[PDB]
Amino acid sequence: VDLDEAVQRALEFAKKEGNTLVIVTADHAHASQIVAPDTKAPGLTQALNTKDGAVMVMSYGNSEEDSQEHTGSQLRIAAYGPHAANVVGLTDQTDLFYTMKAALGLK
Amino acid sequence: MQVSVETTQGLGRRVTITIAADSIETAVKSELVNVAKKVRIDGFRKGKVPMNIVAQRYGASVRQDVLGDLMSRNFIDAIIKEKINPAGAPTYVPGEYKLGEDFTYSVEFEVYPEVELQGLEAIEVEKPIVEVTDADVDGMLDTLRKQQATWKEKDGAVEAEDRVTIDFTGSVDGEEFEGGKASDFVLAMGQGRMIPGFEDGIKGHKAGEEFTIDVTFPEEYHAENLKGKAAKFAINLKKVEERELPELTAEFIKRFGVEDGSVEGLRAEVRKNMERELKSAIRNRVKSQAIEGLVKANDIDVPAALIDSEIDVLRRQAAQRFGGNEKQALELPRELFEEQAKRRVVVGLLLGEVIRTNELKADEERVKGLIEEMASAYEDPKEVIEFYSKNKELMDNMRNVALEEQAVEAVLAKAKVTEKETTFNELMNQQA
Repeated sequence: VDLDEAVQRALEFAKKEGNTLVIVTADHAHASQIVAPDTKAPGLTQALNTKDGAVMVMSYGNSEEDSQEHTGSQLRIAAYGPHAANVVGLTDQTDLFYTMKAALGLK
Repeated sequence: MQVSVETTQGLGRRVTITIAADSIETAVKSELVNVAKKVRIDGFRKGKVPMNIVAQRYGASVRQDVLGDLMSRNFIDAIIKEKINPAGAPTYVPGEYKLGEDFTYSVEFEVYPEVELQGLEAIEVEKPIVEVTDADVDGMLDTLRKQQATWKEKDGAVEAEDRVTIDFTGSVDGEEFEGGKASDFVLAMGQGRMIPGFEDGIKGHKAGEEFTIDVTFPEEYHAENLKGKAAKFAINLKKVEERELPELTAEFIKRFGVEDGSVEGLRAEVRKNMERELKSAIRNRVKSQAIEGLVKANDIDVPAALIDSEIDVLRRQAAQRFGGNEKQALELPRELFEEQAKRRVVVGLLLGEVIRTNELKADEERVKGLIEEMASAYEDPKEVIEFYSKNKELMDNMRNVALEEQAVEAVLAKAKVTEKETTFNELMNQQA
Protein backbone atom coordinates (compact mmCIF):
# COMPACT_ATOMS: atom_id res chain seq x y z
CA VAL A 1 0.00 0.00 0.00
CA ASP A 2 2.30 2.80 -1.38
CA LEU A 3 0.01 4.56 -3.91
CA ASP A 4 1.12 7.94 -2.47
CA GLU A 5 4.55 7.43 -4.21
CA ALA A 6 3.06 6.80 -7.71
CA VAL A 7 0.70 9.86 -7.39
CA GLN A 8 3.22 11.83 -5.16
CA ARG A 9 3.06 15.31 -6.79
CA ALA A 10 1.29 14.61 -10.13
CA LEU A 11 3.14 11.42 -11.22
CA GLU A 12 6.74 12.19 -10.12
CA PHE A 13 6.83 16.05 -10.24
CA ALA A 14 4.53 16.52 -13.22
CA LYS A 15 6.40 13.89 -15.24
CA LYS A 16 10.11 14.95 -15.26
CA GLU A 17 11.81 18.42 -15.60
CA GLY A 18 10.44 21.45 -17.56
CA ASN A 19 10.97 23.82 -20.57
CA THR A 20 10.46 27.47 -21.82
CA LEU A 21 7.04 26.48 -23.32
CA VAL A 22 6.41 22.87 -22.26
CA ILE A 23 5.49 20.61 -25.21
CA VAL A 24 7.50 17.71 -26.72
CA THR A 25 9.08 19.37 -29.80
CA ALA A 26 7.98 17.34 -32.88
CA ASP A 27 9.28 18.16 -36.37
CA HIS A 28 7.01 19.04 -39.32
CA ALA A 29 9.31 18.12 -42.22
CA HIS A 30 7.61 19.67 -45.28
CA ALA A 31 8.79 23.36 -45.51
CA SER A 32 9.70 24.79 -49.00
CA GLN A 33 11.49 21.39 -49.41
CA ILE A 34 9.47 19.83 -52.29
CA VAL A 35 9.05 15.99 -52.56
CA ALA A 36 12.41 15.16 -54.23
CA PRO A 37 15.11 13.93 -51.63
CA ASP A 38 14.68 11.08 -49.05
CA THR A 39 15.51 12.84 -45.68
CA LYS A 40 12.86 10.73 -43.75
CA ALA A 41 14.56 11.77 -40.44
CA PRO A 42 15.94 15.41 -40.93
CA GLY A 43 16.00 16.34 -37.23
CA LEU A 44 16.99 20.05 -37.67
CA THR A 45 16.58 22.29 -34.55
CA GLN A 46 13.80 24.67 -35.82
CA ALA A 47 15.92 26.61 -38.44
CA LEU A 48 14.71 29.91 -40.07
CA ASN A 49 11.92 29.35 -42.67
CA THR A 50 13.99 28.40 -45.80
CA LYS A 51 16.07 31.35 -47.24
CA ASP A 52 18.39 33.11 -44.73
CA GLY A 53 22.02 33.14 -45.98
CA ALA A 54 22.16 35.89 -48.67
CA VAL A 55 23.59 39.26 -47.49
CA MET A 56 26.32 37.39 -45.51
CA VAL A 57 28.43 34.36 -46.62
CA MET A 58 29.48 33.56 -42.97
CA SER A 59 33.16 33.46 -44.19
CA TYR A 60 36.29 35.63 -44.96
CA GLY A 61 34.74 39.04 -44.19
CA ASN A 62 32.20 39.36 -47.00
CA SER A 63 28.96 41.22 -46.06
CA GLU A 64 29.21 45.09 -46.06
CA GLU A 65 30.75 46.60 -49.29
CA ASP A 66 33.60 47.90 -47.04
CA SER A 67 34.99 44.35 -46.46
CA GLN A 68 33.04 42.69 -49.39
CA GLU A 69 35.75 43.97 -51.80
CA HIS A 70 39.03 41.93 -52.26
CA THR A 71 37.47 38.96 -50.38
CA GLY A 72 34.45 38.95 -52.78
CA SER A 73 33.77 35.27 -52.08
CA GLN A 74 29.99 34.55 -51.70
CA LEU A 75 29.39 32.62 -55.02
CA ARG A 76 28.76 35.98 -56.84
CA ILE A 77 27.86 35.13 -60.52
CA ALA A 78 28.40 31.31 -60.89
CA ALA A 79 30.36 29.10 -63.34
CA TYR A 80 31.01 25.32 -63.88
CA GLY A 81 34.43 23.79 -63.08
CA PRO A 82 34.29 20.42 -65.03
CA HIS A 83 38.15 19.91 -64.87
CA ALA A 84 40.62 20.37 -67.80
CA ALA A 85 40.26 22.52 -71.00
CA ASN A 86 36.52 21.60 -71.56
CA VAL A 87 37.03 19.57 -74.81
CA VAL A 88 40.57 18.56 -73.55
CA GLY A 89 41.39 17.36 -77.09
CA LEU A 90 39.84 13.90 -77.41
CA THR A 91 36.04 14.18 -77.70
CA ASP A 92 35.94 12.28 -81.08
CA GLN A 93 32.14 12.02 -81.32
CA THR A 94 30.19 12.38 -78.06
CA ASP A 95 27.46 12.82 -80.77
CA LEU A 96 26.22 16.18 -79.31
CA PHE A 97 25.79 19.43 -81.36
CA TYR A 98 27.78 21.53 -78.82
CA THR A 99 30.37 20.46 -76.15
CA MET A 100 28.48 20.21 -72.82
CA LYS A 101 31.11 20.24 -70.01
CA ALA A 102 29.20 19.89 -66.68
CA ALA A 103 31.73 17.31 -65.41
CA LEU A 104 34.97 15.70 -66.81
CA GLY A 105 37.46 13.18 -65.28
CA LEU A 106 41.15 12.25 -66.09
CA LYS A 107 42.58 14.95 -63.66
CA MET B 1 52.34 -0.92 -79.23
CA GLN B 2 52.53 -3.97 -76.92
CA VAL B 3 49.19 -3.72 -74.98
CA SER B 4 46.61 -5.98 -73.27
CA VAL B 5 43.23 -4.15 -73.32
CA GLU B 6 41.44 -5.98 -70.46
CA THR B 7 38.48 -4.82 -68.29
CA THR B 8 38.45 -4.98 -64.46
CA GLN B 9 34.63 -4.53 -64.13
CA GLY B 10 32.02 -2.73 -66.30
CA LEU B 11 33.31 0.85 -66.75
CA GLY B 12 36.71 0.20 -65.13
CA ARG B 13 38.69 -0.89 -68.23
CA ARG B 14 42.31 -2.02 -67.69
CA VAL B 15 44.51 -1.27 -70.75
CA THR B 16 47.62 -3.12 -69.46
CA ILE B 17 50.27 -1.35 -71.57
CA THR B 18 53.71 -3.00 -71.65
CA ILE B 19 56.23 -0.68 -73.40
CA ALA B 20 58.52 -2.78 -75.68
CA ALA B 21 62.08 -3.39 -74.26
CA ASP B 22 63.76 -1.86 -77.35
CA SER B 23 61.45 1.20 -77.28
CA ILE B 24 62.22 1.90 -73.57
CA GLU B 25 66.02 1.54 -74.02
CA THR B 26 65.83 4.01 -76.97
CA ALA B 27 63.38 6.48 -75.25
CA VAL B 28 65.43 6.65 -71.99
CA LYS B 29 68.62 7.07 -74.11
CA SER B 30 66.94 9.96 -76.04
CA GLU B 31 65.92 11.54 -72.68
CA LEU B 32 69.50 11.16 -71.26
CA VAL B 33 70.99 13.36 -74.03
CA ASN B 34 68.17 15.87 -73.15
CA VAL B 35 69.46 15.78 -69.49
CA ALA B 36 72.98 16.49 -70.91
CA LYS B 37 71.48 19.42 -72.95
CA LYS B 38 69.72 20.76 -69.81
CA VAL B 39 73.16 20.87 -68.03
CA ARG B 40 74.82 21.90 -71.43
CA ILE B 41 77.44 19.03 -71.05
CA ASP B 42 76.18 17.48 -74.39
CA GLY B 43 78.54 19.83 -76.32
CA PHE B 44 81.37 19.09 -73.83
CA ARG B 45 80.82 15.35 -74.53
CA LYS B 46 83.60 14.62 -77.08
CA GLY B 47 81.97 11.22 -77.85
CA LYS B 48 84.99 9.57 -76.14
CA VAL B 49 82.48 7.50 -74.10
CA PRO B 50 79.96 5.57 -76.41
CA MET B 51 76.19 6.06 -75.79
CA ASN B 52 75.63 2.44 -74.58
CA ILE B 53 77.78 3.02 -71.41
CA VAL B 54 76.07 6.33 -70.41
CA ALA B 55 72.63 4.67 -70.95
CA GLN B 56 73.24 1.29 -69.22
CA ARG B 57 75.43 2.34 -66.20
CA TYR B 58 74.72 6.06 -65.58
CA GLY B 59 71.15 5.97 -66.90
CA ALA B 60 70.38 2.84 -64.74
CA SER B 61 69.01 5.28 -62.12
CA VAL B 62 67.25 7.55 -64.68
CA ARG B 63 64.74 4.90 -65.89
CA GLN B 64 61.47 5.21 -63.87
CA ASP B 65 62.04 8.98 -64.34
CA VAL B 66 61.57 8.56 -68.12
CA LEU B 67 58.88 5.82 -67.67
CA GLY B 68 56.64 8.37 -65.83
CA ASP B 69 56.37 10.34 -69.09
CA LEU B 70 56.39 7.22 -71.37
CA MET B 71 53.28 5.82 -69.54
CA SER B 72 51.40 9.03 -70.49
CA ARG B 73 52.68 8.89 -74.16
CA ASN B 74 51.32 5.32 -74.59
CA PHE B 75 48.14 6.41 -72.71
CA ILE B 76 47.24 9.29 -75.10
CA ASP B 77 48.33 6.97 -77.98
CA ALA B 78 46.02 4.15 -76.76
CA ILE B 79 42.83 6.19 -76.00
CA ILE B 80 42.99 7.95 -79.48
CA LYS B 81 43.18 4.66 -81.51
CA GLU B 82 40.68 3.04 -79.05
CA LYS B 83 38.40 6.17 -79.44
CA ILE B 84 37.86 6.22 -75.63
CA ASN B 85 37.34 9.58 -73.82
CA PRO B 86 39.51 8.96 -70.64
CA ALA B 87 37.08 8.79 -67.67
CA GLY B 88 38.01 7.64 -64.13
CA ALA B 89 41.55 8.61 -63.16
CA PRO B 90 44.41 6.92 -65.24
CA THR B 91 45.81 4.41 -62.68
CA TYR B 92 49.26 3.17 -63.78
CA VAL B 93 49.73 -0.01 -61.68
CA PRO B 94 53.48 -0.89 -62.38
CA GLY B 95 54.02 -4.68 -62.55
CA GLU B 96 57.83 -4.32 -62.73
CA TYR B 97 60.80 -3.02 -64.77
CA LYS B 98 64.08 -4.97 -65.33
CA LEU B 99 67.36 -3.40 -66.67
CA GLY B 100 66.35 -2.12 -70.16
CA GLU B 101 63.56 -4.77 -70.46
CA ASP B 102 59.75 -4.53 -70.94
CA PHE B 103 57.76 -2.33 -68.46
CA THR B 104 54.32 -3.83 -67.68
CA TYR B 105 51.74 -1.42 -66.14
CA SER B 106 47.94 -1.90 -65.86
CA VAL B 107 46.33 1.46 -66.88
CA GLU B 108 42.94 1.31 -65.09
CA PHE B 109 40.43 4.07 -66.01
CA GLU B 110 36.65 4.20 -66.72
CA VAL B 111 34.72 4.18 -70.02
CA TYR B 112 31.26 5.76 -70.69
CA PRO B 113 28.43 3.04 -70.54
CA GLU B 114 25.04 2.80 -72.32
CA VAL B 115 22.62 5.65 -71.39
CA GLU B 116 18.83 4.94 -71.40
CA LEU B 117 16.19 7.73 -71.53
CA GLN B 118 12.85 6.48 -70.11
CA GLY B 119 9.83 7.68 -68.08
CA LEU B 120 10.34 11.19 -69.62
CA GLU B 121 6.58 11.60 -70.24
CA ALA B 122 5.90 9.93 -66.82
CA ILE B 123 7.69 12.75 -64.89
CA GLU B 124 5.20 15.01 -63.04
CA VAL B 125 6.62 18.56 -62.81
CA GLU B 126 4.87 21.82 -61.78
CA LYS B 127 5.40 25.22 -63.47
CA PRO B 128 4.28 27.91 -60.91
CA ILE B 129 4.01 31.27 -62.74
CA VAL B 130 4.58 33.19 -59.48
CA GLU B 131 4.79 37.01 -59.16
CA VAL B 132 5.03 39.36 -56.15
CA THR B 133 1.48 40.87 -56.44
CA ASP B 134 0.41 44.02 -54.43
CA ALA B 135 -0.89 41.55 -51.79
CA ASP B 136 2.62 39.98 -51.49
CA VAL B 137 4.42 43.37 -51.73
CA ASP B 138 2.48 45.11 -48.93
CA GLY B 139 1.82 41.86 -47.00
CA MET B 140 5.52 40.89 -46.76
CA LEU B 141 6.58 44.58 -46.15
CA ASP B 142 3.93 44.48 -43.34
CA THR B 143 5.51 41.26 -41.96
CA LEU B 144 8.89 43.15 -42.02
CA ARG B 145 7.23 45.98 -40.01
CA LYS B 146 5.85 43.33 -37.55
CA GLN B 147 9.33 41.63 -37.31
CA GLN B 148 11.04 45.04 -36.67
CA ALA B 149 8.02 46.16 -34.57
CA THR B 150 8.13 48.62 -31.63
CA TRP B 151 7.24 46.87 -28.31
CA LYS B 152 4.16 48.31 -26.54
CA GLU B 153 1.35 47.17 -24.17
CA LYS B 154 -2.43 47.73 -24.37
CA ASP B 155 -5.28 47.32 -21.86
CA GLY B 156 -6.95 43.99 -22.55
CA ALA B 157 -7.20 43.27 -26.32
CA VAL B 158 -5.26 40.34 -27.97
CA GLU B 159 -5.35 39.51 -31.74
CA ALA B 160 -3.53 37.13 -34.16
CA GLU B 161 -0.33 39.25 -34.61
CA ASP B 162 0.03 40.82 -31.10
CA ARG B 163 2.13 39.76 -28.05
CA VAL B 164 1.19 38.22 -24.64
CA THR B 165 2.81 37.09 -21.34
CA ILE B 166 1.24 33.97 -19.72
CA ASP B 167 1.89 31.25 -17.19
CA PHE B 168 0.05 28.03 -18.16
CA THR B 169 -0.51 24.62 -16.49
CA GLY B 170 -1.37 22.04 -19.15
CA SER B 171 -2.06 18.29 -19.11
CA VAL B 172 -2.11 15.99 -22.18
CA ASP B 173 -4.88 13.25 -22.12
CA GLY B 174 -5.11 13.91 -18.31
CA GLU B 175 -1.35 13.55 -17.48
CA GLU B 176 0.67 16.49 -16.22
CA PHE B 177 3.25 15.76 -18.93
CA GLU B 178 6.88 16.97 -19.51
CA GLY B 179 6.94 20.12 -17.37
CA GLY B 180 3.18 20.71 -17.13
CA LYS B 181 3.75 24.45 -16.43
CA ALA B 182 5.49 27.23 -18.39
CA SER B 183 5.76 30.36 -16.20
CA ASP B 184 5.86 33.97 -17.60
CA PHE B 185 6.50 32.94 -21.24
CA VAL B 186 6.23 35.90 -23.67
CA LEU B 187 4.17 34.70 -26.70
CA ALA B 188 4.62 37.00 -29.74
CA MET B 189 1.53 35.86 -31.68
CA GLY B 190 2.98 35.00 -35.12
CA GLN B 191 5.72 32.60 -33.78
CA GLY B 192 5.89 28.80 -34.32
CA ARG B 193 6.91 27.23 -30.95
CA MET B 194 3.30 25.96 -30.41
CA ILE B 195 0.65 24.14 -32.52
CA PRO B 196 -2.83 25.42 -33.80
CA GLY B 197 -5.61 25.17 -31.19
CA PHE B 198 -3.15 26.44 -28.52
CA GLU B 199 -2.33 29.79 -30.20
CA ASP B 200 -6.01 30.18 -31.28
CA GLY B 201 -6.98 30.07 -27.56
CA ILE B 202 -4.57 32.98 -26.82
CA LYS B 203 -5.08 35.41 -29.76
CA GLY B 204 -8.76 36.40 -29.14
CA HIS B 205 -8.97 37.37 -25.43
CA LYS B 206 -7.93 40.01 -22.78
CA ALA B 207 -5.75 40.02 -19.57
CA GLY B 208 -7.37 39.21 -16.21
CA GLU B 209 -9.27 36.12 -17.38
CA GLU B 210 -7.60 32.81 -16.41
CA PHE B 211 -9.30 30.02 -18.43
CA THR B 212 -8.55 26.65 -20.06
CA ILE B 213 -8.36 25.73 -23.76
CA ASP B 214 -8.79 22.33 -25.45
CA VAL B 215 -6.12 21.46 -28.02
CA THR B 216 -5.36 18.11 -29.72
CA PHE B 217 -2.00 17.00 -31.19
CA PRO B 218 -2.23 16.03 -34.98
CA GLU B 219 -1.85 12.47 -36.41
CA GLU B 220 1.05 13.93 -38.48
CA TYR B 221 2.57 15.30 -35.18
CA HIS B 222 5.91 13.37 -34.97
CA ALA B 223 5.86 13.25 -31.10
CA GLU B 224 4.04 9.91 -30.63
CA ASN B 225 3.70 10.42 -26.81
CA LEU B 226 1.50 13.48 -27.65
CA LYS B 227 0.03 12.34 -31.06
CA GLY B 228 -3.80 12.04 -31.01
CA LYS B 229 -4.12 13.08 -27.33
CA ALA B 230 -6.30 16.09 -26.32
CA ALA B 231 -4.26 18.56 -24.20
CA LYS B 232 -6.13 20.88 -21.78
CA PHE B 233 -4.09 24.08 -20.99
CA ALA B 234 -5.05 26.46 -18.14
CA ILE B 235 -3.96 29.77 -19.75
CA ASN B 236 -3.43 32.68 -17.28
CA LEU B 237 -3.51 36.05 -19.15
CA LYS B 238 -1.47 38.53 -17.02
CA LYS B 239 -0.13 40.89 -19.77
CA VAL B 240 -1.61 42.08 -23.08
CA GLU B 241 1.06 43.51 -25.38
CA GLU B 242 1.36 44.65 -29.01
CA ARG B 243 4.26 44.45 -31.44
CA GLU B 244 3.21 47.86 -32.85
CA LEU B 245 4.06 48.92 -36.47
CA PRO B 246 7.24 51.18 -36.50
CA GLU B 247 7.65 54.44 -38.48
CA LEU B 248 8.56 54.02 -42.20
CA THR B 249 10.63 57.28 -41.87
CA ALA B 250 12.34 58.64 -45.09
CA GLU B 251 15.86 58.11 -43.56
CA PHE B 252 14.89 54.45 -42.70
CA ILE B 253 12.88 53.40 -45.83
CA LYS B 254 15.66 54.75 -48.14
CA ARG B 255 18.02 52.16 -46.50
CA PHE B 256 16.02 49.31 -48.18
CA GLY B 257 17.47 50.51 -51.57
CA VAL B 258 15.28 53.55 -52.34
CA GLU B 259 17.09 56.80 -53.38
CA ASP B 260 14.61 59.50 -52.22
CA GLY B 261 12.82 57.16 -49.76
CA SER B 262 9.33 57.11 -51.42
CA VAL B 263 6.90 54.39 -50.12
CA GLU B 264 5.90 53.71 -53.75
CA GLY B 265 9.67 53.41 -54.46
CA LEU B 266 9.95 50.75 -51.69
CA ARG B 267 6.99 48.78 -53.09
CA ALA B 268 8.75 48.98 -56.49
CA GLU B 269 12.18 48.10 -54.93
CA VAL B 270 10.83 44.98 -53.15
CA ARG B 271 8.84 44.14 -56.35
CA LYS B 272 12.15 43.85 -58.35
CA ASN B 273 14.19 42.35 -55.38
CA MET B 274 11.64 39.68 -54.32
CA GLU B 275 11.04 38.84 -58.08
CA ARG B 276 14.86 38.56 -58.65
CA GLU B 277 14.87 36.04 -55.77
CA LEU B 278 11.52 34.56 -56.96
CA LYS B 279 12.04 33.71 -60.68
CA SER B 280 15.50 32.21 -59.92
CA ALA B 281 13.80 30.10 -57.17
CA ILE B 282 11.00 29.21 -59.75
CA ARG B 283 13.84 28.06 -62.03
CA ASN B 284 15.27 25.88 -59.18
CA ARG B 285 11.68 24.61 -58.41
CA VAL B 286 10.75 23.40 -61.94
CA LYS B 287 14.34 22.27 -62.74
CA SER B 288 14.76 20.15 -59.53
CA GLN B 289 11.31 18.51 -60.12
CA ALA B 290 12.37 17.62 -63.73
CA ILE B 291 15.86 16.53 -62.52
CA GLU B 292 14.55 14.27 -59.70
CA GLY B 293 11.95 12.81 -62.07
CA LEU B 294 14.80 12.11 -64.56
CA VAL B 295 17.16 10.33 -62.06
CA LYS B 296 14.26 8.33 -60.48
CA ALA B 297 12.84 7.36 -63.95
CA ASN B 298 16.22 6.43 -65.53
CA ASP B 299 18.97 3.77 -65.11
CA ILE B 300 22.76 4.07 -65.78
CA ASP B 301 26.05 3.00 -64.07
CA VAL B 302 27.57 6.33 -63.01
CA PRO B 303 31.38 7.07 -63.63
CA ALA B 304 33.33 7.98 -60.40
CA ALA B 305 35.23 10.52 -62.59
CA LEU B 306 32.25 12.83 -62.99
CA ILE B 307 31.20 12.12 -59.34
CA ASP B 308 34.68 13.36 -58.23
CA SER B 309 34.21 16.48 -60.45
CA GLU B 310 30.77 17.40 -58.96
CA ILE B 311 32.03 16.53 -55.38
CA ASP B 312 35.08 18.78 -56.07
CA VAL B 313 32.87 21.76 -57.10
CA LEU B 314 30.73 21.10 -53.94
CA ARG B 315 33.97 20.88 -51.80
CA ARG B 316 35.12 24.29 -53.14
CA GLN B 317 31.58 25.65 -52.52
CA ALA B 318 31.58 24.23 -48.94
CA ALA B 319 35.14 25.37 -47.99
CA GLN B 320 34.28 28.83 -49.51
CA ARG B 321 31.61 29.31 -46.77
CA PHE B 322 33.28 27.01 -44.15
CA GLY B 323 35.78 29.79 -43.19
CA GLY B 324 37.28 29.94 -46.73
CA ASN B 325 39.62 26.89 -46.36
CA GLU B 326 42.37 27.77 -48.91
CA LYS B 327 42.34 24.74 -51.34
CA GLN B 328 41.94 22.45 -48.24
CA ALA B 329 38.55 21.74 -50.00
CA LEU B 330 40.04 18.51 -51.54
CA GLU B 331 40.30 16.95 -47.99
CA LEU B 332 36.61 17.87 -47.00
CA PRO B 333 34.48 14.72 -46.01
CA ARG B 334 33.45 13.14 -49.38
CA GLU B 335 30.34 11.47 -47.86
CA LEU B 336 28.68 14.96 -47.40
CA PHE B 337 28.90 15.55 -51.19
CA GLU B 338 28.89 11.89 -52.45
CA GLU B 339 25.12 11.25 -53.03
CA GLN B 340 24.06 14.77 -54.21
CA ALA B 341 27.09 14.95 -56.58
CA LYS B 342 26.35 11.47 -58.05
CA ARG B 343 22.76 12.79 -58.52
CA ARG B 344 24.24 15.90 -60.28
CA VAL B 345 26.18 13.49 -62.59
CA VAL B 346 22.99 11.54 -63.55
CA VAL B 347 21.55 15.04 -64.29
CA GLY B 348 24.51 15.80 -66.64
CA LEU B 349 24.29 12.37 -68.37
CA LEU B 350 20.50 12.40 -69.01
CA LEU B 351 20.29 16.16 -69.91
CA GLY B 352 23.34 15.72 -72.22
CA GLU B 353 21.48 12.80 -73.84
CA VAL B 354 18.37 15.09 -74.07
CA ILE B 355 20.59 17.71 -75.86
CA ARG B 356 21.57 14.91 -78.32
CA THR B 357 18.00 13.45 -78.75
CA ASN B 358 16.33 16.92 -79.10
CA GLU B 359 19.42 18.13 -81.18
CA LEU B 360 19.86 21.39 -79.23
CA LYS B 361 22.51 24.18 -79.41
CA ALA B 362 22.92 27.16 -76.98
CA ASP B 363 21.24 30.44 -78.15
CA GLU B 364 23.45 33.59 -77.71
CA GLU B 365 20.46 35.88 -76.90
CA ARG B 366 19.30 33.35 -74.24
CA VAL B 367 22.82 33.36 -72.71
CA LYS B 368 22.65 37.23 -72.86
CA GLY B 369 19.34 37.26 -70.91
CA LEU B 370 20.85 34.92 -68.25
CA ILE B 371 23.93 37.23 -67.88
CA GLU B 372 22.14 40.59 -67.64
CA GLU B 373 19.41 39.33 -65.20
CA MET B 374 21.88 37.32 -62.97
CA ALA B 375 24.02 40.50 -62.90
CA SER B 376 20.88 42.74 -62.34
CA ALA B 377 20.82 40.99 -58.91
CA TYR B 378 23.89 43.23 -58.14
CA GLU B 379 24.87 46.96 -58.37
CA ASP B 380 27.79 45.82 -60.61
CA PRO B 381 26.11 44.23 -63.84
CA LYS B 382 28.49 45.89 -66.38
CA GLU B 383 31.73 44.17 -65.18
CA VAL B 384 29.85 40.79 -65.14
CA ILE B 385 28.59 41.25 -68.74
CA GLU B 386 32.21 42.07 -69.69
CA PHE B 387 33.61 39.16 -67.54
CA TYR B 388 31.46 36.61 -69.51
CA SER B 389 30.85 38.09 -73.03
CA LYS B 390 34.51 39.32 -73.52
CA ASN B 391 35.78 35.83 -72.47
CA LYS B 392 34.91 32.93 -74.86
CA GLU B 393 36.03 30.38 -72.16
CA LEU B 394 33.43 31.66 -69.62
CA MET B 395 30.87 32.51 -72.39
CA ASP B 396 31.14 28.81 -73.49
CA ASN B 397 30.59 27.89 -69.79
CA MET B 398 27.42 30.05 -69.83
CA ARG B 399 26.47 28.38 -73.17
CA ASN B 400 26.80 25.04 -71.25
CA VAL B 401 24.33 26.17 -68.51
CA ALA B 402 22.01 27.78 -71.17
CA LEU B 403 21.97 24.54 -73.21
CA GLU B 404 21.48 22.53 -69.97
CA GLU B 405 18.38 24.71 -69.25
CA GLN B 406 17.22 24.09 -72.88
CA ALA B 407 17.67 20.36 -72.10
CA VAL B 408 15.48 20.70 -68.94
CA GLU B 409 12.66 22.50 -70.87
CA ALA B 410 13.07 19.89 -73.65
CA VAL B 411 12.14 17.24 -70.99
CA LEU B 412 9.35 19.57 -69.70
CA ALA B 413 7.77 19.63 -73.22
CA LYS B 414 7.63 15.77 -72.84
CA ALA B 415 6.76 15.60 -69.09
CA LYS B 416 3.45 16.07 -67.19
CA VAL B 417 4.09 19.75 -66.32
CA THR B 418 1.07 21.38 -64.59
CA GLU B 419 1.33 25.17 -65.29
CA LYS B 420 -0.49 27.50 -62.83
CA GLU B 421 -0.52 31.27 -62.03
CA THR B 422 -0.17 32.18 -58.30
CA THR B 423 1.20 34.64 -55.66
CA PHE B 424 4.64 34.77 -53.79
CA ASN B 425 2.87 32.85 -50.91
CA GLU B 426 3.33 29.69 -53.08
CA LEU B 427 7.03 29.27 -53.79
CA MET B 428 9.50 29.87 -50.85
CA ASN B 429 6.72 31.04 -48.44
CA GLN B 430 5.94 27.34 -47.56
CA GLN B 431 6.50 28.08 -43.82
CA ALA B 432 4.89 24.73 -42.87
